[PDB]
Amino acid sequence: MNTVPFTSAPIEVTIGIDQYSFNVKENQPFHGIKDIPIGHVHVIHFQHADNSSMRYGYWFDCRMGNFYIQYDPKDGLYKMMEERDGAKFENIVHNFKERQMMVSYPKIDEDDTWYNLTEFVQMDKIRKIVRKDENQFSYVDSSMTTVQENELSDPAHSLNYTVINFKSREAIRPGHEMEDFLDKSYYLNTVMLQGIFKNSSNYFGELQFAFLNAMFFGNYGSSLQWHAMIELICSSATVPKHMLDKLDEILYYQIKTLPEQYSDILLNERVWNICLYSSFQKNSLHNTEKIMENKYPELL
Amino acid sequence: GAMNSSNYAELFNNDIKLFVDDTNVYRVTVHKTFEGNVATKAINGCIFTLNPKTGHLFLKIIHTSVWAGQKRLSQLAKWKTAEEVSALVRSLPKEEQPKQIIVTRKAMLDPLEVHMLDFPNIAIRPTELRLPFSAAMSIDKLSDVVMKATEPQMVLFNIYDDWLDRISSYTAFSRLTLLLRALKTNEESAKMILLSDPTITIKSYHLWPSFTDEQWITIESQMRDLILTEYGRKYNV
Ligand SMILES: COC(=O)[C@@H]1CC(=O)N(c2ccccc2)C1
Repeated sequence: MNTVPFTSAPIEVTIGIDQYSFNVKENQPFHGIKDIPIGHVHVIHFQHADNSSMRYGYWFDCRMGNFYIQYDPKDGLYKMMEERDGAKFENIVHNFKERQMMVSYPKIDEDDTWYNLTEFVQMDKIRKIVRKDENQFSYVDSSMTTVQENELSDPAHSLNYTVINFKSREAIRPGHEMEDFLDKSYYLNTVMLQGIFKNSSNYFGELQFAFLNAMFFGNYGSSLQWHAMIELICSSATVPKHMLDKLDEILYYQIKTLPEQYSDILLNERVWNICLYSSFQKNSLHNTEKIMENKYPELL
Repeated sequence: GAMNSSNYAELFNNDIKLFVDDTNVYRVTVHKTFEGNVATKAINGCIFTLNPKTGHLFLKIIHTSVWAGQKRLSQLAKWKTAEEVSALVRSLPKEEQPKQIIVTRKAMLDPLEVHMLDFPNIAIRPTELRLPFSAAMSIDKLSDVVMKATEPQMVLFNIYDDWLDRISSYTAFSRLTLLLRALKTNEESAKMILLSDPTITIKSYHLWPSFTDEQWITIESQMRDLILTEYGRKYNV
C-alpha cells in the first residue's frame, strides 16, 4: 500500500481520492493519503473552497514513482511532484505516519467499485491522451478541451481522445453510405478496434477514462467522448459477444457510482434512450438497463 | 441554416443552388390480396431537383425495378435520392455544381450529407417553407414521362418554359409555386383553369400553356381564387 504525502494544506480545499472525498480546512495539519491500493491507477483531485471554479487533479500510478502534493502560492494550486530521492521520501512518509497526519484510503474489503471503474485504464494510455511527457502523472481539469472540440484552442493542454464522428469519411465507406451510417459495425470493428485501438481493452480503457474525467471534473468534452464510444458500440449490429457483456458491466458500475444529483448534466438523454431502447444492442445491456430504469427513470 | 421567409431572395442570387424534393420517389398503390390482406404495388417515381434561378429541372425517373427485393423502402428511398443527387453533382462540371442544396423534407438531411461527404463546401440545408413540389406529377408531360419509363432515366426540363425571357426568376418561382399549390389543392379545377380555352396551346417543348402577360395575370388570379375557395370548402369559412 502506497502513499501520497502533502507538504501542507495552506488553502481550504475539498480533496478527492478516487471515488472518495474529504474537506481540509485552511492550514489544517494534513499531510496526505496513505494505504492507497497498489495495482490500479488513481486520481487525486481538488476543488478550492473559495473558488469552486476549476476542479483539477492528477492521474497517477504509485508503481511508477514516488509522488507528493505541494501547494504553489504563485500558480494557486496543489501540484503533484515526483520525489526522485527514494530514502528522503520514505523518511518523510514515515514521520507523517508516526504523527498520524494522513488519512487512510478507506477501501471496504467487499468493495470492487474502483477496480470496476478502472478495469481497463492504464497509465500508459492516459499519458497519450494527456500529453505532458516530462511527468509520470497526468493533470486534468474542468476546462480542458478535446482535440475534436478544438477542431470545431491551445494544443498542449488538450485531451487527445480518439476522434469519433459518425458523419465523416472515416466512418463511411464510399459506396456503403446507407449501410455504414445505419449499422456502424465497419467503423467499430475495422476502423476503430482493428485499426486504431488494436483491441477492445484499449477501447474500454479510453471509455472508462472519459467517464471518470466527466464525473470527477465536470469535463464536458470527456462526457461527449464517453457517450460517443457507447453509441458507436450500441449502433453496431455486429459486436463480439464478450464486448457486449463487458460493456454492460462497465456501464453498470458507472451509472451506480454517478452522484444522483449530477445525472441531469452528465447523462445525454438521446444517447441513452437510443442505446437502451432503439439500438441494435437494445437487448444486450440487461444490468445497465435495470439500474438506469430503477435509478434514473425520468431521463427515460 | 434553414431556408425560410426571412431569406427568400437568396434563392435568386447568383450562387448556384438546387432544391431537392423526394416526395415522389417511392410511390405505391395499396390494395387487397386474394386472402384479404393488404399489399402495396410500387409505381414509377421521380426525384425533383430544381434550380430556382434558371428553371432547370433534373427529373431523375425512379423505375420500380430499383425496389425489387429491397426492404424498408421508405428509408431506402431517401438514401437512393441522396445517391442520385450526389451522382448528378459529380456529373456536372465544377462551375455548374451547386454551392447549396436545399431539401424540402428534413429526413433527407442526413442521407444527403452522408452521400456528399466528398463535397464539404456544398451546404445541405432544410427549409421551413411548405413547397408544393409534390404536385410535379400533376404536370401532364412530367407524369407521362415517369409512367412510361421502362428503365432508370434522367429527363431534363425547364420548368419555367420561356418565362424568364419576360419576367424575373423571383416572379417565375412565385408563378410556379402558385400553379403547383393550386394543382395540389384541387388538381381538376387547376387543370380546368389552364386548359379551358381551346385557343391557348402548349408548345411541344413546353410544360405550360403559352399565355400572354395579361392572360397570365388572369390565370394567376384564377389560381389564387381556387386556393382560397378550397380553403373555404375545407375549413367551412
Ligand atoms: C434552351 O437552352 C438551354 O440551354 C436549355 C434551357 C434549359 O432549361 N436547359 C436545361 C434544362 C435542364 C437541365 C439542364 C439544362 C438548357
